[PDB]
Amino acid sequence: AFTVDQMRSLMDKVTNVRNMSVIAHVDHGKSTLTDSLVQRAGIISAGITIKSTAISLYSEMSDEDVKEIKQKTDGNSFLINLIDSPGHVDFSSEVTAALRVTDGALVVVDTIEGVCVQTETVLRQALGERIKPVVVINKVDRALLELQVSKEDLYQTFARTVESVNVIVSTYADEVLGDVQVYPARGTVAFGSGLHGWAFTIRQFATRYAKKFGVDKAKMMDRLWGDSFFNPKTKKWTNKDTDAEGKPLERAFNMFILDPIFRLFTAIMNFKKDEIPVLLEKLEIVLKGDEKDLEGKALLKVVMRKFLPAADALLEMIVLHLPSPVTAQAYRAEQLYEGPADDANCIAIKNCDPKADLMLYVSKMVPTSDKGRFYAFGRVFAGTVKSGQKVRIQGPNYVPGKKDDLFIKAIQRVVLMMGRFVEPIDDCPAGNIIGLVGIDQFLLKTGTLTTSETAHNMKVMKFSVSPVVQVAVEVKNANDLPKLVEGLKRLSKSDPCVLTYMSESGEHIVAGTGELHLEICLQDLEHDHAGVPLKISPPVVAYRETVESESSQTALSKSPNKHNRIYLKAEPIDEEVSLAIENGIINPRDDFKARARIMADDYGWDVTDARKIWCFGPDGNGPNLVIDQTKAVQYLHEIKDSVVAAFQWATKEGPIFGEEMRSVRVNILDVTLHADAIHRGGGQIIPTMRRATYAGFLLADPKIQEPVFLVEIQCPEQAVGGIYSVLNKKRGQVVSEEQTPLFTVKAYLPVNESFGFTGELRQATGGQAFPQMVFDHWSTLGSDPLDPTSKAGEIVLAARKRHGMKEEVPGWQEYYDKL
Ligand SMILES: CO[C@H]1[C@@H](O)[C@H](O)[C@H](OC[C@@]23C[C@@H]4[C@H](C)CC[C@H]4[C@@]4(C=O)C[C@@H]2CC(C(C)C)[C@@]34C(=O)O)O[C@@H]1C
Ligand SMILES: Nc1nc2c(ncn2[C@@H]2O[C@H](COP(=O)(O)OP(=O)(O)O)[C@@H](O)[C@H]2O)c(=O)[nH]1
Ligand SMILES: [Mg+2]
Repeated sequence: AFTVDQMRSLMDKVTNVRNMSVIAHVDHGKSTLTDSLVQRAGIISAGITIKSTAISLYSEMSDEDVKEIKQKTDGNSFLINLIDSPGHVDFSSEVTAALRVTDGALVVVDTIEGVCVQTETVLRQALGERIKPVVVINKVDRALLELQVSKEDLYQTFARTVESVNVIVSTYADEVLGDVQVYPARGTVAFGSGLHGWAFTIRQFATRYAKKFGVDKAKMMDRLWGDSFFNPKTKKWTNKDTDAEGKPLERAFNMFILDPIFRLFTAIMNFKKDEIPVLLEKLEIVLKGDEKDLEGKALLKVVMRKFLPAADALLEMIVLHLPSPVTAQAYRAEQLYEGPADDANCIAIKNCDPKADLMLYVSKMVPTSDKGRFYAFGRVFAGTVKSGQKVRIQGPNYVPGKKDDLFIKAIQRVVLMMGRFVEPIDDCPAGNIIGLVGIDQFLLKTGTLTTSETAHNMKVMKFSVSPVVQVAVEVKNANDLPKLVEGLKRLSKSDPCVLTYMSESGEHIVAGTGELHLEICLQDLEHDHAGVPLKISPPVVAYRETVESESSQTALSKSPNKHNRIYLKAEPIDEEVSLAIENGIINPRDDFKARARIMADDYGWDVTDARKIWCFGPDGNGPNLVIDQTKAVQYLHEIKDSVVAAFQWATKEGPIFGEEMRSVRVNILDVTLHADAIHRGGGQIIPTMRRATYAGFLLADPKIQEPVFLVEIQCPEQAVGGIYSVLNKKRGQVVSEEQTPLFTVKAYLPVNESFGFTGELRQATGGQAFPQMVFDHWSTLGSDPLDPTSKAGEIVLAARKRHGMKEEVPGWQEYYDKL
């Protein structure tokens, strides 16, 4: 319990300050460990409440300990800011913001589960902020009580967990920081049980056995970990796990640190009442009062807390190893600062100079009980902030030249953020964490306060600006459609970054910048904008139905009358030609002569075939054609309209599963009609032509084509590797890798492989890659559309079931009428 004066005095010696947080996978004990720290060293002031965002700890080290600190120290008192970090670990920017205001981290790892993805994710983000890590292998009690594990097994488990961790560190830590790996012998690894309240470092044991083995602890802690053995027979320390005779030697870690602990557990839990007093006496543990009566776990919990208080182990690593702001801001300055590295503000950050202009980073806005008011939480990197001080509030889009996001206003009050409470203070110098009241309106989320007109903004969060996340929206009650269509308009108008359009398959699509953005949009659309139950789902992907080769044999079909017959074959239309039709070089209404000259001279077509195209389809202009190759059919001219109409019908609804055809050419080889027009009416010939077309189609090695996106991704070099990793998992294909900004990888990504892509990409690039996608072209899947188990077939079977059609695709024989 300190007074505002004591706190302010503590905050002057930033050399003795430690800004850090606890990194842990859910359930690994992050909470009970901080409760332990708070109960042991928490600080409290000697009716407005807030959400606990940070806690202050106080610690004193012995004069000898302080000498061991490899960094500028002023006295034996230390102020530790334990900063709260979100629990969402998706490489989110909320987490990055929280870490940004810290310099060191206490990483919690489970004895049994070891390092899990969640752990790797926050640690990776932390390393990206040049944060120094220190580890605590937690839940050790489980291995002793539940699993009955042996000393060497426990050792091995510890060593493997430490290795897993230093793999992540060696991979993502900036080489400029040197070796930021963790070493038990150097005291950067603690072992214990946050629930039982005990933990230790090799250092503490070295201190305990140094003055006992007649050796300095520097020598002792190297010997208390890894391959160091003490042969009681020779009384010597060696690095060989066997003696001269070759007999097995027990590792020093097991023999001097684990065994005493193992013996305490075994004796106390088995009620060996004549073995416990001696063991406790030897370890110099003293039970007082009612404690002398405890037994079992109760006695154990109490004995271990006295023998190795947890908080003590943790505070030791924090003070001795985690960097102070002075130490850290020296190598973190440039990243933190967007401006010039030679800039006056950057230098003030490197020096953690309290007399320079203000450079205060706003980490986030915290909820208070002061009727809808949010206090700004952050860290003073340069200068000192004062109550009633005129400062310059610069949002995420501010630039020294423009007046965007700029907001000059006085800071109403500077408060200490102590748990759920606040404490008004007059000022706060560089190196400290602090809360600002009165910044609510001008800043929401991150920002940057300065007292210099030149001041550049501190590292801002990079956010997506492309509608890469999209879903299909539909009313649960058909009659509501009008409100939905209206709601989308209202939604679009209110949000610049939101996009809505109708898909090729007839679904309303709503797309957002990121998953979160899209979620707000859908919530607002459903609740306000449209105000009606909406149904959300992955947009249906549209496909095309084409042929890979000519009909293996003439297609023959007759009319209902059985009097008329059409003979035809289908063949592929070249992509360049389909494209030419789709894009305007070859047009439905152009003069057939000039068009045929182009198709023949420039595209390899036979000019007679070209001069004889009867129509394009579907809709009279699609990339499918009917060419007349008949020789002496008498009443040909009279059935033309029926044939054309049937084609518009056939190309609009393919026989594979009802999708439109594309790149399909149909050659009419011959037609036999009835002499009297009354048996050659459209009602007779339209079905014939459609039936024959479907047959020629199916006889031409049918295939479906899928939509393919052109995806453009901006990101930093070291992250590019994740891009290729994801793409390869999604039938992707790289197109171009260009560039002294970032990189930009361009690739083709099948549309049916893009649902959730944005998520898997941030996950594979540590949230550093930013996707952009636009429809590019159609691609023919080589697999059999009629084989329910091939890639194409699965897609066809899913669409058929979804539409209530029979599963089996009718084969060509179903449309062929034998002579
Ligand atoms: C500017 O934003 C763009 C990009 O997001 C992208 O080009 C997107 O693509 C939409 C699709 C466009 C394709 C062409 C019209 C023909 C095939 C169409 C698609 C159907 O599967 C592929 C993509 C993704 C779609 C379905 C799944 C919605 C498309 C559609 O509109 O149905 O369109 C919007 C407007
Ligand atoms: N056996 C054991 N359980 C623990 C230990 N520390 C925490 N737990 C338990 O693990 C669960 C999650 O703990 P908590 O501190 O909330 O973890 P967090 O959510 O990651 O912060 C709770 O049921 C705890 O009682 C420990 O050292 N040993
Ligand atoms: Mg917790």
